[PDB]
Amino acid sequence: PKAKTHSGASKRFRRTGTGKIVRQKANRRHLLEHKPSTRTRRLDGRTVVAANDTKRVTSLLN
Amino acid sequence: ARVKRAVNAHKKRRSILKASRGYRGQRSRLYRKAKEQQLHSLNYAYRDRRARKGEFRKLWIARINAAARLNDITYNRLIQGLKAAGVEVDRKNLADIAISDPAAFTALVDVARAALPEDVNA
Amino acid sequence: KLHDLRPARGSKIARTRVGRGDGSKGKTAGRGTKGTRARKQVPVTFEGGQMPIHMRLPKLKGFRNRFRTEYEIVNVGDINRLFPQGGAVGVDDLVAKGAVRKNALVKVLGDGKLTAKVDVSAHKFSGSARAKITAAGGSATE
Amino acid sequence: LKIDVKTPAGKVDGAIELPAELFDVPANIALMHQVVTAQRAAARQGTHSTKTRGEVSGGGRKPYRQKGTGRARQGSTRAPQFTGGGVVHGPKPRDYSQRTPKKMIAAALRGALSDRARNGRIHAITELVEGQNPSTKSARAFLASLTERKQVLVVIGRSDEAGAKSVRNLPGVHILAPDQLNTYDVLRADDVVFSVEALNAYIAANT
RNA sequence: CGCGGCACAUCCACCUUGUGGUGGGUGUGGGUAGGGGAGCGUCCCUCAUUCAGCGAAGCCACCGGGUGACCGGUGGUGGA
RNA sequence: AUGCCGUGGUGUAAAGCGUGGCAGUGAGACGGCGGGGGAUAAGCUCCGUACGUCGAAAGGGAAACAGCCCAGAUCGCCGGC
RNA sequence: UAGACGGUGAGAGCCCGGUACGCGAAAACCCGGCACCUGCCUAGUAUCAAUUCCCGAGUAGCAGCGGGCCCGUGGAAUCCGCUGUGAAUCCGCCGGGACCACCCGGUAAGCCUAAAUACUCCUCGAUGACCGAUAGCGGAUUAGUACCGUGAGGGAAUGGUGAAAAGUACCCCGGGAGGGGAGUGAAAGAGUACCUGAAACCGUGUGCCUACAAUCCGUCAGAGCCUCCUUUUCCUCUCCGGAGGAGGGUGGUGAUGGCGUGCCUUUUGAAGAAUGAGCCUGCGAGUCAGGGACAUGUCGCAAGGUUAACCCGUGUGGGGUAGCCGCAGCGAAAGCGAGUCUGAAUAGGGCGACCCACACGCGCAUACGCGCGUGUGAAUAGUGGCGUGUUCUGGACCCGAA
Repeated sequence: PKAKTHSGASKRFRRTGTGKIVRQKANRRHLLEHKPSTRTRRLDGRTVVAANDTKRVTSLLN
Repeated sequence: ARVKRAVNAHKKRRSILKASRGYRGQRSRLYRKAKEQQLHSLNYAYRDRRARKGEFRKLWIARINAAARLNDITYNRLIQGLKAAGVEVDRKNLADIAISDPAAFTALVDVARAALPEDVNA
Repeated sequence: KLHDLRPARGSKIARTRVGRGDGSKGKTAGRGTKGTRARKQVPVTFEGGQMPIHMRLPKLKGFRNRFRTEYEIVNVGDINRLFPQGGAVGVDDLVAKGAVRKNALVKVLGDGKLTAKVDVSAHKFSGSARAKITAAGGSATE
Repeated sequence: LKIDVKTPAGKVDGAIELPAELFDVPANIALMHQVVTAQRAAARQGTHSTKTRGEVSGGGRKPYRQKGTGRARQGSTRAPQFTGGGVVHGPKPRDYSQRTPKKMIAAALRGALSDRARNGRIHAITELVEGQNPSTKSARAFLASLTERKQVLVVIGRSDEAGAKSVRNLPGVHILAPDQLNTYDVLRADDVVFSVEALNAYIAANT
């Protein structure tokens, strides 16, 4: 009757200035002590979602 | 608009059961059985169109062979002569002139004899 | 008349009634198995049992400022191509000419040199905006 | 672009012109077709309704325990495979008119009127009367002489003199009002007989 | 392979040198789940026209036709 | 040896890649070669193989015959190789 | 002003009932109209320091446990319950999402209050791209009936002669039913087993075949036998047509030969000794709702598109500019803006802004073409409706438990 946006996946996904959905590359939350800085500037940012996770994510964003 | 699907169905029903007359059993009678048989009849007739091409060829071959061996030549050598002589007749009309004209067929056999090389070497 | 009325060839597409004989779309209508999909429909969330891409990724950082002062912008270069003469404009004149919606607080952006002699009234000018509009002869306002 | 037609006990008066939106708006029969389809659909009362199971009476009993009968597991005497049982995917009381745009509707209308003026089939008239007493004798005379066609539209207006009171009972002749003027009716109608008040206020409201 | 008859795809010469059609050359036309495209038949509403107590539908039979769904003709029945 | 990656040339029709809509499939079988587990076993079980076929492929051969060999059916022919 | 609708032996504006329109009433109920009856005020309203009292109590608050709210006790205010404790009366309390100070809004612990709102047992009026006897109400037919159950409860089936009954007088076979003839009727090829009359199913007759022979019950090749149809040797009675027939054509049937392992579902695999189906006729499964999400085909208009509820009208027609989306992005956000975020830095980078075969004039060039707007006329976009596919929330393809 009026479509629900999946909440949990709109609080984790972000439609950018154009048709890109940017997830958060963040196995970067719990244990950051053994992890070299390299593997954190590897896990610090917002990654455009790949193809094989898009058709569903957008239907989670709607 | 509730449609009352009778007429639409009775069309193909009458189709099957008029193209199914002359069936021994519950096959000219009933519809589903007439349909099972229609599928089998038309695969049979399909297979028999090809099959009959090949089968008439084998029959003509039997006949040409019989008239050949009446002329002391085998069918193999008859064909090899009618090839080397080149008379582009085919087994059908060859068998027809075999039946009606023993004369024309024996002319053909002498043609084939005159067009065999020498031997079983070549 | 009405006996001479047809759509454009390209619309009015044939509906696909599926379970209508094994010649078009036959028995299974497209769900061609005995699986789960063959009777019902698995959601977009469920992924097999492993945490879906909406449970294993982290919620996006930061909050949403409840008091986000959202504006509506109008383009200084496109305010040139809105008013070729100009001379006198102002937010009401923008919504009048149809440059931005009503019920608004306006910013004026700064793409393109505004080469029209214009004075603009609109809240919250940007750097390049005030620069260009005050170099086009006219000035900025509030 | 330019016409006007007579009065009973007269021959000619007026001889007026018409705006651009009545003649040279190109007839685009695709738009007209969609809009008249949406009108047809607006017409439908949409009162088909059948009892799906769950509305069917009774049948909340599972006869014939699952196993041990030799029958089929049935679950309800109102299963759609039964008789009297429910309808599946059946007609329910839909209410279906499409919500077309204002521009599309009006543009279809003025395209149809453009066609009518393009053939010369619009017949603007002063009053379709004998003057005060609604009489269908003279009104049929003046229409079947004013038109010569079979189907007629007559845009009189909210005045009864002999317009939307007397030319009724004439098959082929349907009566409208200068504002409920629409597409399906100008198309269904061959001639479009106006009344100068109707025509002028129509022009004046469309501008 | 020959000889005929359909169909699809690319390609040119073309008609209005993209729509849609003429000619051709080449390739192609097993098919399940499934995907696309094109279609038959039932019934209801409108516009157009048309047949009908001289006989509508329905039914039955025969004779034809379409590449398929299926279509038409004719007679019998019937009586809107 | 093969296979794999690249480049260079010739040949080849949709084959490729990117991006969408719509699916299905995710019980495979045997057969050839290469191997594991079996017992130097299985119509065994599990793998590899730009290997095949059945799956989903009819026709001919194999007596009969899903998987073997020949061959991939657009329809017709009482024509040929 | 009547061509609505329905009936009359067919399809009726003019035969009938009616309609359009107009009349229409005692009494009733009710709309409402005037007079009577009742309900007030015999100035403290103003301005006044403010001398004082009052402004709804086991209530508000606070703590405990819960409910409820988007708010799952979380940090939660506001509100509501139960238990303790338990206030003030305006310089009081209450709220403004803990709380505090200032600033605002209002005065809870009395009660009352039309409208727009939903609703349908009921009567009137109407309509339908609603069904038309397996449908549509379970219920057209004695219907919640008959029957089922102790009971709560469940719960059917069953319509059609004909225009008019003119419903077959009369004889005949029969004990009757039933028929035959007669007659009614346009039709009995409408007989109270009745409109039309399907198929399965059950017979009667007739052409073929079949009692030495296996064979998913057919197909192909095929002799013959019967068929109607016919060209002719023919009879020249052709001034009228077919006989035993020859050529020929469809149609029964088919002696005989070869080929051939039913349909479905499901399966690596089925003719399968796997499932399901005795047969025929009727019914049984992918629908629709939503200014839904996605993609696309088509169509409006154009940096726009569009209205929602609602207001006017009677054909779905005209108003309705709230809102929604498009118009600028970035960032946690403050913010900033064709930039924005990180950072110390733009160095990078992440996200987003921008496109010619040449100009105008120049930076420079080895033939180079990167640069700017004005153009040579640089290049396009959405939004709304309609079909389509998929998806969402709805039983949502139907059927089926324990």
